[PDB]
Amino acid sequence: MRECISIHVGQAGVQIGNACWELYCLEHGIQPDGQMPSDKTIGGGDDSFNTFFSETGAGKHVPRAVFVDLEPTVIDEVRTGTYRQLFHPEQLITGKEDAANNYARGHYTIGKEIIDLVLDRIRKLADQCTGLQGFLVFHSFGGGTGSGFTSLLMERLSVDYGKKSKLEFSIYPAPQVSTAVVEPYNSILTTHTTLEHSDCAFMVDNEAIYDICRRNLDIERPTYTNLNRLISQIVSSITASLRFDGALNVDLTEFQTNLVPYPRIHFPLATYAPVISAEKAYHEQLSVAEITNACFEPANQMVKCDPRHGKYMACCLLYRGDVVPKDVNAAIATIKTKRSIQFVDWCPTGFKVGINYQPPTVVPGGDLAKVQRAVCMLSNTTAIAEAWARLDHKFDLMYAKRAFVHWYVGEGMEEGEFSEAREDMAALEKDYEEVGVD
Amino acid sequence: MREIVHIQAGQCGNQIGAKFWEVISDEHGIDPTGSYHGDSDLQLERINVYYNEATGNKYVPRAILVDLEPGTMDSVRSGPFGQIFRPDNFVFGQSGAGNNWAKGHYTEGAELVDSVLDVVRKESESCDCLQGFQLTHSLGGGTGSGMGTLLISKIREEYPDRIMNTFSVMPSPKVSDTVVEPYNATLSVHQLVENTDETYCIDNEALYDICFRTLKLTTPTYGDLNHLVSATMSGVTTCLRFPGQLNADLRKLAVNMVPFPRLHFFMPGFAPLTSRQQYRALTVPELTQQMFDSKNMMAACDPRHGRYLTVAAIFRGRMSMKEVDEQMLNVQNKNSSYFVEWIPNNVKTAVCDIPPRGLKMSATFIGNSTAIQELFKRISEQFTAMFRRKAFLHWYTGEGMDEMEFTEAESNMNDLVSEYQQYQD
Amino acid sequence: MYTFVVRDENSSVYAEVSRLLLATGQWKRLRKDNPRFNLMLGERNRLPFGRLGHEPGLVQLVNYYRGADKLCRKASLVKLIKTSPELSESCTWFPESYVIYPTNLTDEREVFLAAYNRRREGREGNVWIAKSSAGAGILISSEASELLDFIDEQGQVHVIQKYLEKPLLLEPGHRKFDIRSWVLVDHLYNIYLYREGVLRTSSEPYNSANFQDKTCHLTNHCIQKEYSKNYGRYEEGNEMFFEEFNQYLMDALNTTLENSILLQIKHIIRSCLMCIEPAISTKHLHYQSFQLFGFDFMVDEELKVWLIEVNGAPACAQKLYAELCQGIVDVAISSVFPLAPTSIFIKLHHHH
Amino acid sequence: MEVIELNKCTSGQSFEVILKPPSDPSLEEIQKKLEAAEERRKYQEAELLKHLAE
Ligand SMILES: Nc1nc2c(ncn2[C@@H]2O[C@H](COP(=O)(O)OP(=O)(O)OP(=O)(O)O)[C@@H](O)[C@H]2O)c(=O)[nH]1
Ligand SMILES: Nc1ncnc2c1ncn2[C@@H]1O[C@H](COP(=O)(O)OP(=O)(O)CP(=O)(O)O)[C@@H](O)[C@H]1O
Ligand SMILES: Nc1nc2c(ncn2[C@@H]2O[C@H](COP(=O)(O)OP(=O)(O)O)[C@@H](O)[C@H]2O)c(=O)[nH]1
Ligand SMILES: [Ca+2]
Ligand SMILES: [Ca+2]
Ligand SMILES: [Ca+2]
Ligand SMILES: [Mg+2]
Ligand SMILES: [Mg+2]
Ligand SMILES: [Mg+2]
Repeated sequence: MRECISIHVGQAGVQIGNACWELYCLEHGIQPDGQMPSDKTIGGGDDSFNTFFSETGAGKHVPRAVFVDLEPTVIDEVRTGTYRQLFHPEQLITGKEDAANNYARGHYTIGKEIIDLVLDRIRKLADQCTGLQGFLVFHSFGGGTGSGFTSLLMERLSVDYGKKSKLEFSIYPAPQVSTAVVEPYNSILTTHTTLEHSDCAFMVDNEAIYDICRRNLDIERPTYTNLNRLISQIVSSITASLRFDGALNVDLTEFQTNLVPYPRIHFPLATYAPVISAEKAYHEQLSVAEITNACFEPANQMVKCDPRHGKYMACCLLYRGDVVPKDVNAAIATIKTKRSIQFVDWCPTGFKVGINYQPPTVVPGGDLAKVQRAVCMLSNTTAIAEAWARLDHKFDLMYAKRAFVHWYVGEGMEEGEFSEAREDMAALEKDYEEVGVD
Repeated sequence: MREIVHIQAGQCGNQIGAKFWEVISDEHGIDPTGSYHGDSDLQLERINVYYNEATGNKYVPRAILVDLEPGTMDSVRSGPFGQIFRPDNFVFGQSGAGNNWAKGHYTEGAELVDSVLDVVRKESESCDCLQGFQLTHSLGGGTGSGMGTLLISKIREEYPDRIMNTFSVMPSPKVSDTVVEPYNATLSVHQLVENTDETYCIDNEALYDICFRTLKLTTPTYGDLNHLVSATMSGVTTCLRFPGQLNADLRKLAVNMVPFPRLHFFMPGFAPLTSRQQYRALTVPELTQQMFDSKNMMAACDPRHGRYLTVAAIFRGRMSMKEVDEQMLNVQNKNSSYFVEWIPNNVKTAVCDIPPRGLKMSATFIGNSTAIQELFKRISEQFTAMFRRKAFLHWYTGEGMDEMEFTEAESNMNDLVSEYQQYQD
Repeated sequence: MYTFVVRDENSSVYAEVSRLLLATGQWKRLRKDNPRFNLMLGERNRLPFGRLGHEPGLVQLVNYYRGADKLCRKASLVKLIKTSPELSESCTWFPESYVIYPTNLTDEREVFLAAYNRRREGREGNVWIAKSSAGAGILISSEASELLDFIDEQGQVHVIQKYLEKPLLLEPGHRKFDIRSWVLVDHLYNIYLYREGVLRTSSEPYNSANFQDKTCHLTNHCIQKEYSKNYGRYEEGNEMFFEEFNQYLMDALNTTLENSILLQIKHIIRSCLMCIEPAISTKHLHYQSFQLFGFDFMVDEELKVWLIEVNGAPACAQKLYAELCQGIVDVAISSVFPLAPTSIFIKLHHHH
Repeated sequence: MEVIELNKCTSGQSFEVILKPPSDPSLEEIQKKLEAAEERRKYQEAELLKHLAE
């Protein structure tokens, strides 16, 4: 057994992290007080769920997580919420005033004065790990803390934990729930400085989660709680292999080995199905082929884009529920004869399949209905570069006039860092095109 | 606990500031004695933003009342909510400023400024995390204009990294007290361009026209004009006084509204505005149509003459947030020629469940429009009509000023106009 | 009030469509860089499909199908036909073709020579043609050495296909011709065939003993009006329309345009568009697509129809701009953005 | 359509299907960047105070 430390930075990171650990507890049978009746080894043990939960002599199962926000209001909810008893005060870190949606403020001005305290709290959790694998970092692109402080933290983690893997769960900005006009600036600034420090990053476009909640869950105006509970199901599907007995993606290194043959191109597309409304009278349960086929529909992708017009470098199928290999292969065969699935010539045309018999757990009173089987497809497609193109365009529009730049320069950042970050993105888009187009 | 320190200076500044604390004190359930008597927890959620909490569960506004003569502040103290202000927070002289910017900024005001800063310093020393300051004042007089901008300069010196916000009443010949208002206004605008992060331009002519044409008030008074300002100040500060994610604090608001440091002068708007057919329900399309109509704007500048750099909209009341997004997108998608295309998604919309007093719902509009240059053009032309003959300058040269300082203020404001024009094309 | 942007100033078709849209008073044109649009008349090359369908509250539609170039490229079409089981290599309505890369750069050189040497030995007609999409650059010859040598002198991908030695000739004149069919595919992937076609005729007598002079062999409108001397002799602008052509088929061959030619044309259009539907359909996509296509057919003396190529950004006959452009607005644009017959198209039903 | 590396356990199983075969900055450098930006902030505030002192 090897431990995984989760880090949640900013409002998005914290609130998403809160939804995941709620789900993790319900999946492993852990109560809000940290008690786990099924755990027969009191105060220890190297079971699969121990990669995310430590144990005290009193039998409490404590998440291996750190929450960081430059403002206290969001993390205060965790301190007084349902799961206030899971975490101890050392794990929850808050400042006094936030980064004001200003990358430079979170990275330089405020980041410099709190980075050592955060590393100190992380070191404590690392000291409890007999074989630390690495970190899972949750954050947004558009926030000043989520963008600016995360990149500073990722740089230091590479320094203090050189041989450790680092995975990201990043929230791509969407105006329908967007807070700031400068979020394209922050998104590109943080992608530039984080790119060399992240081994694998799962981007979630808020626009995609927003429309899934309206289309599939009939939520007219989704809230952050609606978005986060859906996001935590997908996150749970991606991390299940680290928390349960299995043989696929058993450690953080396997995510890179299986999903990222080229380092810079480390943004796999996630696709999830089925998402069924809980208010429905009663749905007709879908089969293995129908949920698998749904993994090739843009409407359930975490990032809206057209994978028919890119190329695949890897593809993982993660099933939960009543699934046997026979039905998986039968569905894949039928999808190869109906769908446009083009792999790069220097990669094998194949699918790594993982099946966990326990169907997805649903939060009591949540929005999602119980389903007998579900799947999450992770595919490294050049089509996700459409999201970089969209973002880089908005950046170009504002930066051409230097709009809002004085806010960044005023926090000590040099203007040249803008163009340095933009040129790196232009190189990223070019890499995708060299790999996907003919 | 992100506290804001409020300052009101001069006649106009204290009369409008008085009504403001009257309106929001009613919204938060605070009575004239400082005791809370609401029925919703949302009222107290962000109450510490504007109110200090004293003994006995009393809420005292974090406000500093400043003037160079006692008259107007004597009225406030005897006014409706006069007892709610901290007695030590009244700082005033006896000389007056005689509508003379030089007196408020250099001579009379200088003698009193240090004592005002002692109170500001006292209020800030009790703030857990001071956001910044908001000042209410006029620009056509002596105290609010001249000493007001002096206060801002010395506040920015002591708190260089805090946000400085103002509600500035711009003079108009149609609602004028003295012929020197364009002099005082041009000298203040130069100060504001340098030392404020956000200035809400309230033009007294726009307020007059609204009271007359739209509200059907035959003979508008300053009191009528101040009703509109109170309501607008309540609308724009809703983001700060209640739970919300968008423009939640002063710095985040500035980051989203101010793409260039000098272009931080906003046109505010309010809806509805009804003449006493006052009980009719107002649909969301109507709120949106009015909110973007020039007749509902208080800068007396036609938005169709320029372009919006950024827009902040706040809807108040129990309504369909879905229908809000639709109508907002419809306005941008039906008039996208009036929004600059080099700032994507520059129109942000916020909702609040608590509506103003006596309204099922309302909408407040905050626009950073290049059309505001028309306001500075009017002032500049009125300034130059007198300055070319050096008319009425002796009032200022008698207080130590030189003509050069006027020439510089003039050029600086014309530069601001040229800056707004280059971004409109 | 709908909004649209123009990003192809050289499009005669959509220049008229934009003109008609404004004439309705219910459409408003925006600057070519304004993202808040309902409809995009996009550029030909490098159309940013990735930026479409991400504007909250705007249903967005574009006049090009992403991925349709597979059908509208000389080399792509050959590769699509030989590799798609729906079309198969034994496809009987497409001339035997091969993809030949210049030697300065898969490649079907040897596969072509084997089929060529087979015809040379069997006494059969061995006249091939070379062409490419990078042309205004065509060569017709019976010797394989000339064809391949002509490609090596160039630097782009070429295609060598069989030259229809027995084309149907119009009388009087004894002259070649081709048929241009306009096909509109809407967002629902309905296939509408414009009722009006045009025959681009050669005003020169077809001569099968001299492929060096390419005036009586290439029916392009620019070649006839530039290098031909009988331009506009038999029909105005070398453009015979379906009414005249049909009457000719009845007086001379005792048959109709519908039975002898149009059935094959409708079958070819369906087969091509249905084949690529799974790859280009926008049925479940965040944006919608439609596109006007120009099919070019050949007719031999047996009244057998062959496909020559498909044009993705075609022009229209001067006499048919009004009718067709109005048809594009009705079934392609207004079907998605309704305004406040006897259709001019022939719906080609099919299974989605 | 070959299935390889089939592993089975009480809680699930995994396998691989092959449809077709194929064809940093140091801690010192970070401190300098942070201190350099903090130095540019100090300079900009000093100029502002110098301006307000005039
Ligand atoms: N899916 C999801 N997105 C969120 C959530 N909270 C914020 N966001 C998105 O994150 C972006 C804003 O960044 P925040 O995380 O709120 O900012 P921050 O990291 O706290 O940094 P500060 O500027 O200091 O507040 C916007 O695009 C929001 O839509 C959340 O709970 N769930
Ligand atoms: N295999 C073949 N057999 C007989 N004629 C052929 C032929 N291939 C091409 N042609 C002749 O060439 C002309 C079409 O050329 P092609 O369409 O390939 O070039 P192009 O694309 O530049 C013209 P356009 O796209 O405008 O129709 C036709 O008029 C036809 O007569
Ligand atoms: N809206 C409004 N404007 C006022 C009021 N009182 C004065 N003004 C305007 O403010 C200017 C006069 O400044 P004033 O505040 O009286 O001078 P001060 O006391 O020296 O600051 C003129 O342009 C007046 O039209 C008021 O109560 N409401
Ligand atoms: Ca245990
Ligand atoms: Ca590393
Ligand atoms: Ca004195
Ligand atoms: Mg925050
Ligand atoms: Mg007065
Ligand atoms: Mg062509």
